[PDB]
Amino acid sequence: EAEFLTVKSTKQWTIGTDVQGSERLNGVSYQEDALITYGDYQYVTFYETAPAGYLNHFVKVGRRRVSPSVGDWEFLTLDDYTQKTMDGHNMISMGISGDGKIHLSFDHFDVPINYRISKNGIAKDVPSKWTSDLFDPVVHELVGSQGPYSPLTYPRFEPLGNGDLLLEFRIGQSGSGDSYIHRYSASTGKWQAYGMYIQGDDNNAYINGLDYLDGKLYTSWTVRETPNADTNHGVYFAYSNDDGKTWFNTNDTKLTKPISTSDDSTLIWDIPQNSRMVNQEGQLIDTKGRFHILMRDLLSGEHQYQHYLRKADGTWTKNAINPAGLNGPDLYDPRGKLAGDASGEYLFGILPDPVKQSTGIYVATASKDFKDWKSLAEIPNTSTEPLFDKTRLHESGILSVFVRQAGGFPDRKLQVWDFELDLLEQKLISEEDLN
Ligand SMILES: C[C@@H]1O[C@@H](O[C@H]2[C@H](O)[C@@H](O)[C@H](O)O[C@@H]2C(=O)O)[C@H](O)[C@H](O)[C@H]1O
Ligand SMILES: *[C@@H]1O[C@H](CO)[C@@H](O)[C@H](O)[C@H]1NC(C)=O
Repeated sequence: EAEFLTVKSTKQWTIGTDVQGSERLNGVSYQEDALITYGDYQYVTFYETAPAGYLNHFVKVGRRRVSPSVGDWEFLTLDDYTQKTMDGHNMISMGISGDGKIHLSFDHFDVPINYRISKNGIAKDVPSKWTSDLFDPVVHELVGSQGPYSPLTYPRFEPLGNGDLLLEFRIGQSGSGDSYIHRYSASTGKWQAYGMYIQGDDNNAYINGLDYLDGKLYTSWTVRETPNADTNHGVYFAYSNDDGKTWFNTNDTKLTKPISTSDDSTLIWDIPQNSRMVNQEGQLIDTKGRFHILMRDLLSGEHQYQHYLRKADGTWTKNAINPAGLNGPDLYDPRGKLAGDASGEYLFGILPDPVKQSTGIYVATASKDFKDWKSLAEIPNTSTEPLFDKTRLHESGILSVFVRQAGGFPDRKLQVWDFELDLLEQKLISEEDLN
């Protein structure tokens, strides 16, 4: 008896034409999140150019039934708010709370918060007409909470276990910024300020994501000294037992309410500046409470993706991810993600190849200490930082990935790729070959 995680089927949809420009303006590493399943429906958000004709860029939201059968994508366009900042840093983050309300935050680079929410719980009480008037107008504050809401970059949403939704983001800028958390009550529709949880000391933290399991909130970050990406140093870790009010390091030592970038009690690996480690890559809490970080560095003597593992007993390991035919990325190459199956035995590396203009779905196993990376699938013709649907992977065993293609405008499309997983038990029965 042995078990193998397998891809039963592979399908794709082209959900739009990518926006014109030199910069990547869809499918970017720090989007949290872009593709979300809530009950029977999958939701996606991305920027599209206005159909008439080229100046205006709008937030677009798709939904499709994914249960109990997969239906067609349909779209609404939020054509009341044109995007002021179409540079590298302004991508959409989307979240869905336990009252079925859909939250959007977008169009940020050191500007005041941009936020909007559905009038109603449209993911719980599902409307049949999918139109832009489902969403309230854009606001620059969080009702019931307090700023500072400026200068804001990188809205990240994290659904908690009780229907509530965290919103996290940087205030200040590159090489001088603080990180704040706000909590939405699904129960009241009010935000409360959890305040500054990381204080920059003439630098800023860049978090890899927010992960939640059994009452515990996990995060990991590097520290950036200046606006130049070469000036990232350190891989840090902390977790909260009260959804981001109170924080503890890997040794379970409680921390000062604002964590300082200067305090190395949170440091879990020494990575100096100019190690070619990029900010805002990937992390994961697997369903067995093991914590993962995806970064990269050239420290081994080669540029390679690095897997940091925090084994449940507080002990850390670092192991390069070098499966056959994966080109190791440099500082400015597309950033990847880690996903986990419901069982918690199978770890997926969703790793864009820096040369091949494709994204690899690699799998490793807890049994073999996550050192057994196998190529399981490949998304071809991508120039993207892959983003996936953690809810749909957990509750349907389907790995659903938002990608931006490689190539020029207008050939370059936005797509969703669905890899139907099949965990196979193998019985090998010895049988008679005798006369
Ligand atoms: C590596 C780079 O980091 C973030 O963008 C930075 C960027 O380094 C630079 O223009 C300046 O530092 O502004 C940005 C900032 O204030 O954060 C983003 O993660 C980019 O996608 C990434 O390329
Ligand atoms: C605290 O954590 C670091 C790893 O982050 C480790 O090197 C050190 O041994 C730990 N110290 C204590 C007192 O547990």
